[PDB]
Amino acid sequence: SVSTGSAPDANTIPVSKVAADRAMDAAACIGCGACVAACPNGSAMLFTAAKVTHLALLPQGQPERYQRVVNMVAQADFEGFGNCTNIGECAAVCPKEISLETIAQLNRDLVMAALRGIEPNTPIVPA
Amino acid sequence: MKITLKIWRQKNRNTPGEFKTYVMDNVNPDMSFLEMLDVLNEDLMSRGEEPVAFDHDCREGICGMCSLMINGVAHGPKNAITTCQLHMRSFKDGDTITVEPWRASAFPILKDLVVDRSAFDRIIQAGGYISVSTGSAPDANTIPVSKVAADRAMDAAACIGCGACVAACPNGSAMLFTAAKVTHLALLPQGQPERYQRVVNMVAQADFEGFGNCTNIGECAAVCPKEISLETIAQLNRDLVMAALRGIEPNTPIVPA
Amino acid sequence: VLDSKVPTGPIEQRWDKHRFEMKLVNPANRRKYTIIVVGSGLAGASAAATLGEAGYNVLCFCYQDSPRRAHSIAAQGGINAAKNYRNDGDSIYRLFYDTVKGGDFRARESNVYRLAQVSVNIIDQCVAQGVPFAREYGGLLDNRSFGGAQVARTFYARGQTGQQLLLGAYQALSRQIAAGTVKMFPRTEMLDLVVVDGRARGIITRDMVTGKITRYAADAVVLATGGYGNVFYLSTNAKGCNATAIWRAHRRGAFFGNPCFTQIHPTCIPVSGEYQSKLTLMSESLRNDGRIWVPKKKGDTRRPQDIPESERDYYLEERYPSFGNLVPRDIASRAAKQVCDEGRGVGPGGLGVYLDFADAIKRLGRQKIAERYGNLFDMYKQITGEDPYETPMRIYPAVHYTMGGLWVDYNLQSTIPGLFVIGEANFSDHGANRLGASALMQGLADGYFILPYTIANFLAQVKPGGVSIDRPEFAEAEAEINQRIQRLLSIRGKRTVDSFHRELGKLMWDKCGMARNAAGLREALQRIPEIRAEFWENVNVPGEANDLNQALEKAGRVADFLELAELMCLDALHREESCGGHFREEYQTPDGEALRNDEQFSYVAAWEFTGDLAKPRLHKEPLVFEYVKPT
Amino acid sequence: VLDSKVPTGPIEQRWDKHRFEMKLVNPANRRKYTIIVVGSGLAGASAAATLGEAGYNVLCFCYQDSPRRAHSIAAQGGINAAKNYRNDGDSIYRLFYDTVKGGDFRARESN
Amino acid sequence: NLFDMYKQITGEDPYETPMRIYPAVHYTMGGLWVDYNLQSTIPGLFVIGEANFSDHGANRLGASALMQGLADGYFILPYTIANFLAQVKPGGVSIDRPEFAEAEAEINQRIQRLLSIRGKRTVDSFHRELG
Ligand SMILES: Cc1cc2nc3c(=O)[nH]c(=O)nc-3n(C[C@H](O)[C@H](O)[C@H](O)COP(=O)(O)OP(=O)(O)OC[C@H]3O[C@@H](n4cnc5c(N)ncnc54)[C@H](O)[C@@H]3O)c2cc1C
Ligand SMILES: Cc1cc2nc3c(=O)[nH]c(=O)nc-3n(C[C@H](O)[C@H](O)[C@H](O)COP(=O)(O)OP(=O)(O)OC[C@H]3O[C@@H](n4cnc5c(N)ncnc54)[C@H](O)[C@@H]3O)c2cc1C
Ligand code: SF4
Ligand code: SF4
Ligand code: F3S
Ligand code: F3S
Ligand code: FES
Repeated sequence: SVSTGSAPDANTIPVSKVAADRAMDAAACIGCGACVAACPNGSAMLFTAAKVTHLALLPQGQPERYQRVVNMVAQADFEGFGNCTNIGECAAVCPKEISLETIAQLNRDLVMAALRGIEPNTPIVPA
Repeated sequence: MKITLKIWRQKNRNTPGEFKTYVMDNVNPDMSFLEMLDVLNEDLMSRGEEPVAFDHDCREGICGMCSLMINGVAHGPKNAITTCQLHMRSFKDGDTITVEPWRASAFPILKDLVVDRSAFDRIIQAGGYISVSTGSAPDANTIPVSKVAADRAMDAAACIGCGACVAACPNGSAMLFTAAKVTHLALLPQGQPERYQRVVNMVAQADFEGFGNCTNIGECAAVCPKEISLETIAQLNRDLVMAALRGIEPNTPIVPA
Repeated sequence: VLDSKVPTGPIEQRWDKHRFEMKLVNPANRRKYTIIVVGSGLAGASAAATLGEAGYNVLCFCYQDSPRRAHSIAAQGGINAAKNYRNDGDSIYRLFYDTVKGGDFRARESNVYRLAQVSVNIIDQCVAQGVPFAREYGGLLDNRSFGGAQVARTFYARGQTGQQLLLGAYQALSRQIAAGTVKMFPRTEMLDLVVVDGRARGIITRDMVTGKITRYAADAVVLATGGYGNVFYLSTNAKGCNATAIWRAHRRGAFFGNPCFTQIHPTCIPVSGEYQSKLTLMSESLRNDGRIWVPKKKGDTRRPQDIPESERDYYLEERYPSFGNLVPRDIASRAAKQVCDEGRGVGPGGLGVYLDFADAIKRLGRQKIAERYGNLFDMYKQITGEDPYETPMRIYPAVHYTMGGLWVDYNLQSTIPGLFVIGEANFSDHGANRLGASALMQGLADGYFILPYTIANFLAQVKPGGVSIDRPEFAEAEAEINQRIQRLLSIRGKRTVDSFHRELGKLMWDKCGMARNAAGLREALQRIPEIRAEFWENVNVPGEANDLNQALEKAGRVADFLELAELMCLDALHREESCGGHFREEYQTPDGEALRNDEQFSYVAAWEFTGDLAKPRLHKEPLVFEYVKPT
Repeated sequence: VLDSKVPTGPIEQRWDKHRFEMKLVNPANRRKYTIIVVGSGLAGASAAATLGEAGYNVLCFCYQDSPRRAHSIAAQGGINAAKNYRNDGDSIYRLFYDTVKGGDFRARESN
Repeated sequence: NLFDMYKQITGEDPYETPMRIYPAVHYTMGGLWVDYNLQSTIPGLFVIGEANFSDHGANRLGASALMQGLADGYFILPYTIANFLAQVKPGGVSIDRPEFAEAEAEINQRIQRLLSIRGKRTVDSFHRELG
């Protein structure tokens, strides 16, 4: 949640090369939806986990990550997707080879958010 | 609305005081308490007695100069308001109202209802700040501060320094004031580099100044005009425990001039 | 002759060129100079903290319990800066143009540009000190529009921006006090200024707790004692705000710059009887719904909500319909004062007009109205005792701010050499009208980024020390103060101090108030000396000098107000034009705005004390405009 | 006739002078205007997001399944800027000269 | 990622077999003419991105269309569109005006004609011939 014109200088916040590389690996998701079609539960956990991992590996995504994941997860439950049984078909089908560790990162973030009492906001109703 | 008042009357710091009664016949229900005191003072001056002295600057509950113990409860019976914000619509016809200053060793009484609250200033002087000099500040948007952290810092930072927490506390402790300042400075990144020293210094100063200890009674948060929560004291306790684990030694106390 | 000392060349490099051209004091020598700072507001505390950080010996004063009690603390609105964080078109030049046009072309351009140029540094410093500004969800600062400004350039705490700014300044001052550089003397008020060989070299103060009279000596004296809007008895200023310091300095030789320039506030809670003198400031964000009305019948006992729509005199609608009920605050408040003066008020004493919200509640949703006016409605219910959601609000205008004060040049130095006036006590750069969220910015700019350089230049031009507190000037000032206090205590008449203050305030509000005419000002100038003589002959201030005597302080402030009122009435009579806050009924356009006269009154008037309160001397400092043209 | 409406004076202050000279809409009045944006590429999405942040009512359109499926998602090369981080002689003027010379002198200088 | 991509598409390893290439049209510098305010000849119509002529002249430098589009979207169009909007009164035009009806009727007639031609050659045949 950054607005136009308020950004600081580009080199203000340093990001380690490893963190940037992992964020780029998670951020290269083309939103095809093949993960949903391969998961026997019809879950969008790989897509959500990839977005959460992308935004959670950079400092600019720190101020609202623990809320972010919760909201996103709730929205998936609201949209009709299933749950994740850690089966792993989505990782084998994903065109960009997004690893199953994005889901582990999402699980860690959600556990930490639950420990802090973060509650999901109102769901995004379609127009 | 006939009102009888029992006001504490003390000539100076060394002269002992006593309660005196004043009966007033007509009191407008919608005028504030301090304006009633002003009308009483005008009547006293007309009659020929010494007027009642009390602290008042803004009359909006922001400056923090109002300090009155009305009917046994700080800042009047209503909560989350200061003395300047209390109106006589909250009282009853024929009621008897007792008016007193704060009572503490660190708040000496100078007049009828005026006290010396420089102890809070000295507590602030011993680390309750961020040591940044003029001209060296970076750009405003350099360091991001989450909205929740900024909101909690603003909640703790809205302390008007009235000293009602000391007066309500059975031990006469300034734990709520110190905790509010520590919480304000500890919730922003700019306050990180010296927080673990800061709290220790501030706490020591309170002990040096003559305040009591905190028994977690919670009386302070019930009369605080700005509703500072008791979680500030928990934050101060966490900070002090973590500072003790680091071997942080308090500095020399701030001796008054 | 008044030398503004403004630089030359392009306006963007004027401040930098001046900064290069001024002299400096070596950091080793700074400890040899003593600076007295009278006042601990935003300007005073910022100046004291910065001068303590530099190394000078600073002696700060305030009449309250603590330095953190000052009507800098009460400010609710935000603070402006030319950061352009919202990408809406704001810039330093845009802010400079806005401030110089909002003042109705009655201020120097260089000062306004310097303020607009240092606003960005003001915001950076305030953020770095831990001030809790409102943030967005991403962690970056949030901006809002000041209820009509064309850009969103305002930084704010939730509702107490002034409190947070003053607390940052007070924390810096406390840090300097702990370092031993600044000595703070609360609960004492400066009563006189001592000038030695044409330089302001010290002050005479009275300690209000013990009554002690003390003499302080220093190389330079800074005055940051705030505005004098309390000369009218009813105002939104604090109960202790006064004009003692600036009036004593003016009597010593300082020049008073446009004393008649005052600014009022449209919406304030009306008084509840002839005993209250404080009117609580509301927010300007009201009046957006409009619905200002008054019952058609002069006296109605029916409830406000029981009055039918056809029976309501919805004035400000059948008059000035072209504006859309969003008439300028000057015209709306003049109409409200006239309506209340006709005897058609609605308050307890007949002072106040109805601000209805029922139609706004019906048209809009109560949820949004609550989410935008909840704090205001709760505050009104706490004080007034009536719920705005059901019954109409009551409002009445009151005097809020004073643009006038002591004349200062580009170096913030008054006519008396070595005397620096910052904050609201100088004429400075607001011109004839103060823009919203600009007094805080002006005070912080003067304290932080402007005064250090100019005071260093002045101190480098001279040598430290040489004046002690045993000079005959100190003795004469102290004797005059003692005689004045003894006379005050020995008058022991009948009327109280507040009666004289109320009479003076009502006379000043009726004649030299919002609407002024030559006949009214002449009558007021005739009346003022009689009130002053009656005060000096028939006042009753009881107690003893060597105690905590509040009536004595009030008596001194009232005497100074009685002297200042004559000068400001004379200044209002002099200026035969309408501009900004100063309004003359003979120089208005038919719509009701202010009709200027730029070919005869495009100057700053400085008034010199000639020893006579009826014949002060007038000096004109011409104004030349090169980048912004009057229109 | 075609009026380019380019500013005057030195080329470094042309955009700032134009920004000062142009009119403004108060933030309160922005909600009364509706803007249609046809396209959701880099330009379209950036414009829609910025005008939404300002406060206007924006109506964005695209013919694909989703706004992200637009073109310019396939751009493989980097993006230029005159930041001079590598400290090798780059600047705003150097970039302006490079862009106006690489275009074979067939474009306006102010843009 | 280029030899592998070429092998994935073509099916021949560049390390052992020569690559095959052929030029193709990539970008269009031309488009709708706009003035300094990014406004076309029609008042109120703003063209940004690749759809306008703007400032690439006769040849687009590498990594320039991305920053051109982002500049138009982020830092240029807001100011100019606000400048245009501040000079006009909001609202006043609804979707019941005759211009909307005429445009909608023209579109409907065009679509009906396209559907009713039902010739022999396909659309891609004509597109290929034109290309
Ligand atoms: C209710 C209210 C709301 C306002 N809201 C806004 C707003 O939203 N935005 C804005 O830009 N401006 C606002 N202002 C205006 C602005 O806040 C003040 O005008 C400004 O802060 C004054 O600057 P100052 O520090 O010099 O004055 P003050 O802060 O009033 O300075 C007074 C200081 O001088 C000392 N002093 C005074 N007289 C003496 C004496 N005789 N002897 C010794 N010490 C003395 C006092 O002890 C105190 O330390 C508001 C003003 C008021 C009253
Ligand atoms: C393969 C490739 C690589 C490139 N690499 C680079 C590079 O490295 N650097 C560089 O600077 N430039 C590069 N470009 C050029 C540049 O990225 C794009 O060509 C384009 O100029 C930038 O995107 P745009 O938003 O302007 O247009 P686009 O992203 O193409 O805009 C298309 C948008 O308009 C919408 N739209 C179109 N027609 C309609 C219609 N009739 N109705 C409704 N919506 C419609 C679409 O739905 C979509 O949202 C490359 C282009 C290509 C094709
Ligand atoms: S399959 Fe992979 S690339 Fe496709 S939507 Fe799922 S996570 Fe994204
Ligand atoms: S913590 Fe509350 S009661 Fe104590 S001084 Fe601060 S505002 Fe007053
Ligand atoms: S395969 Fe399906 S069940 Fe979960 S772990 Fe992957 S989305
Ligand atoms: S009420 Fe008193 S006992 Fe301690 S926790 Fe608060 S100071
Ligand atoms: S006078 Fe300021 S809080 Fe009461």
